[PDB]
Amino acid sequence: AGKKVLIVYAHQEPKSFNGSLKNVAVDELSRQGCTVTVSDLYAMNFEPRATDKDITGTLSNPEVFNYGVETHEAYKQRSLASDITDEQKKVREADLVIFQFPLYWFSVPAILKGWMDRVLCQGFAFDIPGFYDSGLLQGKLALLSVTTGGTAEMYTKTGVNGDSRYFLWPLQHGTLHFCGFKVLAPQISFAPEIASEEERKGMVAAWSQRLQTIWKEEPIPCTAHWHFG
Amino acid sequence: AGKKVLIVYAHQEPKSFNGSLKNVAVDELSRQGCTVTVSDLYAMNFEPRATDKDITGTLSNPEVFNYGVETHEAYKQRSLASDITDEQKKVREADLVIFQFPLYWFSVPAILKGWMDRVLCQGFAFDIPGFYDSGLLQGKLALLSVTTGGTAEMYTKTGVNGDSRYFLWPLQHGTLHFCGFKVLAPQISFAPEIASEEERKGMVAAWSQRLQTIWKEEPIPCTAHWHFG
Ligand SMILES: Cc1cc2nc3c(=O)[nH]c(=O)nc-3n(C[C@H](O)[C@H](O)[C@H](O)COP(=O)(O)OP(=O)(O)OC[C@H]3O[C@@H](n4cnc5c(N)ncnc54)[C@H](O)[C@@H]3O)c2cc1C
Ligand SMILES: Cc1cc2nc3c(=O)[nH]c(=O)nc-3n(C[C@H](O)[C@H](O)[C@H](O)COP(=O)(O)OP(=O)(O)OC[C@H]3O[C@@H](n4cnc5c(N)ncnc54)[C@H](O)[C@@H]3O)c2cc1C
Ligand SMILES: Cc1ccc(-c2cn3cccc(C)c3n2)cc1S(=O)(=O)N1CCNCC1
Ligand SMILES: Cc1ccc(-c2cn3cccc(C)c3n2)cc1S(=O)(=O)N1CCNCC1
Ligand SMILES: [Zn+2]
Ligand SMILES: [Zn+2]
Repeated sequence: AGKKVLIVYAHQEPKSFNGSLKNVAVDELSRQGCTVTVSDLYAMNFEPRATDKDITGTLSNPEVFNYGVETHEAYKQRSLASDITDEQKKVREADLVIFQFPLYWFSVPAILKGWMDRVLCQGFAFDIPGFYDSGLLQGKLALLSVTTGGTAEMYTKTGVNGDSRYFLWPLQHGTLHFCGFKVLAPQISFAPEIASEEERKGMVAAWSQRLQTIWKEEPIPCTAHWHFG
Repeated sequence: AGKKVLIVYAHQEPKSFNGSLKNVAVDELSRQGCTVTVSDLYAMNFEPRATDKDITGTLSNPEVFNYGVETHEAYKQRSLASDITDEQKKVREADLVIFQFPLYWFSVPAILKGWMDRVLCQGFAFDIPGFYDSGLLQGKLALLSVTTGGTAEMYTKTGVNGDSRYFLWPLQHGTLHFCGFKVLAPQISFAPEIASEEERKGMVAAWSQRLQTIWKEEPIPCTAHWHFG
């Protein structure tokens, strides 16, 4: 009954592997009757930089600019830039937020980092107190769907890149858990560039098939032991 | 001596703690006779988005855009955007790259993430087979000088945030080591916002004193065991 999904999507090319993973999610969730929204960050020319442009209205201290203080105040005063509040609107309504992106330097692309920096402000995504399990986005699900250049075998404890879960720590725990999300297990599509046509189609099909039962899943325990132990 | 240092600086406020840490490195390295350059990312309005605007002229394949391929070919063909090539010139000349930034979501601010995404391109910072110990920036040193909101206690293995080394893994290993940097021990100034006047000046003094002997330091073993063991 009216599950709402937000897909935050960070890829330049609609014919890319990320584009196909994004479209398959839109197709499959919509076929299920879910309500679906996509934030196509590149197509929006989404602003990634945390600057004083993000507050309209009088600054709590215009001689020494403190981004975290001013955007907290602006959030309560409703003087944040509208591109920020447009994203907060999509997030607040969502029951599940999916992040769809290629791994860039063991992390999200900078345009998606900027979305996190600027949308998840204090007052909206967390408060003091009110973080981790008491984060303000508690009750919501989050899911990282990431594609990588390296193979699965390279992302093992003994491979050169370390285990794949090591690079999920800042995103799943430092960010989503901190904000109160429960985190579903990541969807990692390893190395589509060198995968064969069969394997690429398989990776695409596993994502589609997993989405059919997405609402029946349990979140991971987002702990240091899950990531490192 | 005749050593060259590049500081890549990502803070909006000159009077900030990050700003003082940057000014102290300029003063201290300049006093020692070193050659100093600063990339003030916010002052430059540095572009964080990886887009087809990063290639000048016309594209290898304009109908399907692949950022990694196109920037690789653009670097070899000397047709990257000039803001990227300006930064690569400073890096190529530098014997040490210091990054000075507040921790944002267990990572770098998006404007600094964009620097990494766009400047450290294939053929410049790494290639096949040159990566990790044989990355193209071998011979150079790199150093993360990061400030946090959370205290040192919180960033322990059993505290709420986990070991601070957990979030250094994407930056130190996945990025800097991958490109061939030897990584100096991070400089972490924990929680200057809640620290007293005395501890804040002690944190600034530790940094200023460390810069007296920066060229004597041996790099860390940038391994998974250093980060998680
Ligand atoms: C700045 C930067 C930093 C990076 N850092 C890292 C890093 O730290 N670690 C790492 O591992 N990698 C890294 N990479 C590599 C990056 O993660 C991969 O290149 C990216 O994940 C690949 O997915 P894609 O959608 O871009 O590729 P695409 O090239 O778009 O997809 C690959 C092949 O996809 C086929 N495809 C598309 N749709 C379908 C379909 N429906 N069915 C079958 N085939 C299809 C494409 O047409 C093509 O055949 C980095 C890349 C860049 C640019
Ligand atoms: C978007 C966002 C995401 C964040 N994510 C995280 C996170 O994941 N984890 C985390 O721990 N924190 C996080 N933070 C908090 C952030 O890391 C800290 O607020 C930042 O590191 C503080 O350093 P600063 O330079 O901004 O502080 P400032 O406020 O500039 O410095 C603090 C106090 O510094 C005094 N000061 C300046 N110079 C001197 C001097 N020379 N001598 C003595 N005192 C001086 C200032 O005037 C002031 O009194 C986040 C913040 C934001 C905005
Ligand atoms: C471990 C790792 C880290 C970074 C990147 C990386 C960074 N990039 C920046 C711009 C463009 C590209 C294509 C890019 N790839 C790749 C791997 S990787 O796992 O895919 N790596 C394994 C060894 N051979 C090279 C490929
Ligand atoms: C672990 C963690 C993660 C994120 C942030 C964080 C995100 N932010 C977004 C906008 C503005 C601010 C000031 C901000 N802080 C802080 C901590 S933290 O370590 O500083 N944490 C310690 C316990 N009290 C709460 C703060
Ligand atoms: Zn967690
Ligand atoms: Zn390493």
